[PDB]
Amino acid sequence: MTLAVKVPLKEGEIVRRRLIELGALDNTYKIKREGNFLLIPVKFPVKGFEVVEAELEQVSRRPNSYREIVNVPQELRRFLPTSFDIIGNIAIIEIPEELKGYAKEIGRAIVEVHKNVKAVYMKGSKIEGEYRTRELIHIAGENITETIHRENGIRLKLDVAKVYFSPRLATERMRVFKMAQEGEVVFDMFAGVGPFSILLAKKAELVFACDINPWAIKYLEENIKLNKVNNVVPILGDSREIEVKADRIIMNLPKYAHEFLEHAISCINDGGVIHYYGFGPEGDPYGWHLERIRELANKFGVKVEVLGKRVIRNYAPRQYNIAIDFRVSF
Repeated sequence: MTLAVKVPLKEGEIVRRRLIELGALDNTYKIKREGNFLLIPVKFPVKGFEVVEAELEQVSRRPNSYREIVNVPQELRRFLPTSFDIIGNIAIIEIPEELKGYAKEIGRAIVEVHKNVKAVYMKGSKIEGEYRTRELIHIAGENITETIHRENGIRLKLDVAKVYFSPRLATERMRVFKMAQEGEVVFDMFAGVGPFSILLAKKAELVFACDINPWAIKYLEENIKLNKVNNVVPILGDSREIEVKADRIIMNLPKYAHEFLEHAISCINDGGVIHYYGFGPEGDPYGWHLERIRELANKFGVKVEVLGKRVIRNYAPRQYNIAIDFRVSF
């Protein structure tokens, strides 16, 4: 039972509006009915109404996140990773080694509270011999790795096992699409399945989309088809050995982009702007990258100036992922 107010039926909304004004109305229970009078739930007694205790049907908040798992309560804290990526209808979650034990019930939970997901995997390594390689251990749902993710008005066929992809960057992608001007020549140095490249293809005369992985190439071609784009050319190989010219460059490989800056500088016209993605230490994430980039400005004999320095997302530990947008003019 909870608190309520027995107000006649035709007098309902008046009271309701009145209580909304007082700040008494309680969203936690559904209004109950008696033939002559309703019973409006209140979070406290009020001066001008007939307060009654009543057994009221609580309204069930549909669960946000997965608080529906069952496992050891000690690990409940350790075990509930707070973020997981969901691309298309596939969900990928990083489970600690403390709770691999209950992985299946984790997956069973996710697919239950997210209608849209159909399968759930978990990131884990296989050990080849010397090197250790990654793989997605299936924990719940259908036995499918292929999904068509929806991002920015564009659909991306993807094998979430073969080609790498981060949906969190979606926002970031639009941010540069807005900075881009039409008629531009765009060079996606590291294109993936062209989440950047197609979006950008909506506003560019020509665009080259390159990647080292052939699965991302196959899927990029598939997306060129699926999204009705024709100003995109897929390119398999080391981006550095690709001598073309570009009005915009997109270096979305933060781990190593600092290597490719040299060739980035090499492929730019007077107008050209370069978006360069990198990793930086706490308290000076831009410092080194700006040091290197200014030096390169001297080397190649061009003048660079910076339009913006940002953090697209932080690495899980103390590391931060940066995005510099600098325009080069000779």
